[PDB]
Amino acid sequence: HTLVWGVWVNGVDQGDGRNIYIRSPPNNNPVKNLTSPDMTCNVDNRVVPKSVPVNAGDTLTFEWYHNTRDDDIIASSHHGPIAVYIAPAASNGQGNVWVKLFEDAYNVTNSTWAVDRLITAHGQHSVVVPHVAPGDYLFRAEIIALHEADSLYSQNPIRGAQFYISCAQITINSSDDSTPLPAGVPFPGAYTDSTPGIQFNIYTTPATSYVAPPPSVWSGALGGSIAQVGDASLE
Ligand SMILES: O[C@@H]1[C@@H](O)[C@H](O[C@@H]2CO[C@@H](O[C@@H]3CO[C@@H](O)[C@H](O)[C@H]3O)[C@H](O)[C@H]2O)OC[C@H]1O
Ligand SMILES: O[C@@H]1[C@@H](O)[C@H](O[C@@H]2CO[C@H](O)[C@H](O)[C@H]2O)OC[C@H]1O
Ligand SMILES: *[C@@H]1O[C@H](CO)[C@@H](O)[C@H](O)[C@H]1NC(C)=O
Ligand SMILES: O[C@@H]1[C@@H](O)[C@H](O)OC[C@H]1O
Ligand SMILES: [Cu+2]
Repeated sequence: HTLVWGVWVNGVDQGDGRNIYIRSPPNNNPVKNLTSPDMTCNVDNRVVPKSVPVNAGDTLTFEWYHNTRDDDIIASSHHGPIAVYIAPAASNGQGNVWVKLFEDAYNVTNSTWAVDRLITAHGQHSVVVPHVAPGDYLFRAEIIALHEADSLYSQNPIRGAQFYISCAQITINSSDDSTPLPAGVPFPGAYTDSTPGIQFNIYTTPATSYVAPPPSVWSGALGGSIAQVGDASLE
């Protein structure tokens, strides 16, 4: 159970985004139904009044929280991967439009899942804004908690992988457009019951055998990290 409070750009807090530049749902409940329209941007997908201005090459940091800002972030039981997608805003997230900019699942060196490191990062994870056309975009951050992912929701709706999905409205002002955005995947649609990484047993299968769901990260993506960029207790 987790939500996005807001974003930072190049280490500068853009302020509370909830229902303002984030298409915030009403609470921190997970999405579990892989075929629902809630998979696109969570249960309250509507245009909110502001979009955060960035330029290509900027560092865009999402900041998650559990109940209040900069708390325990998300229960430590909720091991799993983190991904970030982008789509043009004119799509409203419909169609084959979501392009993956970032994926982190299990780090063999530190023996930690993305979620574990997200907690340590005080909720913060970043992507570098790609050199796409200037314009309005949706950035879709997705945490997949795997503590009940040994079962399929479609078979047992008490269990299943849990998706914590947040869409931010971002405007890219300056960019050379050196890597035009390609077409992507649909949400819902990309993930199905037989997609790798959706059904998995984290208690008995080594985390080193986990494969995150496709699609793979786009070759135009400029990377990102799970790491604190700013101190919420100061600003
Ligand atoms: O010993 C192992 C068991 O622990 C494992 O059981 C899972 C433990 O986590 C359960 O999910 C909880 C649901 O309620 C949330 O508030 C908690 O944060 C979650 O941890 C899950 O339902 C159990 O299957 O099974 C394998 C054993 O080896
Ligand atoms: O100079 C920046 C401001 O531009 C920034 O304003 C953010 C931008 O993104 C969204 O529109 C949000 O609603 C605004 O508050 O705030 C931080 C400041 O340093
Ligand atoms: C999943 O959502 C789809 C599309 O809205 C819906 O038809 C189906 O009833 C849902 N399944 C469950 C178990 O709620
Ligand atoms: O539903 C509960 C939610 O209110 C809380 O914020 O996180 C734990 C959940 O079980
Ligand atoms: Cu939860």
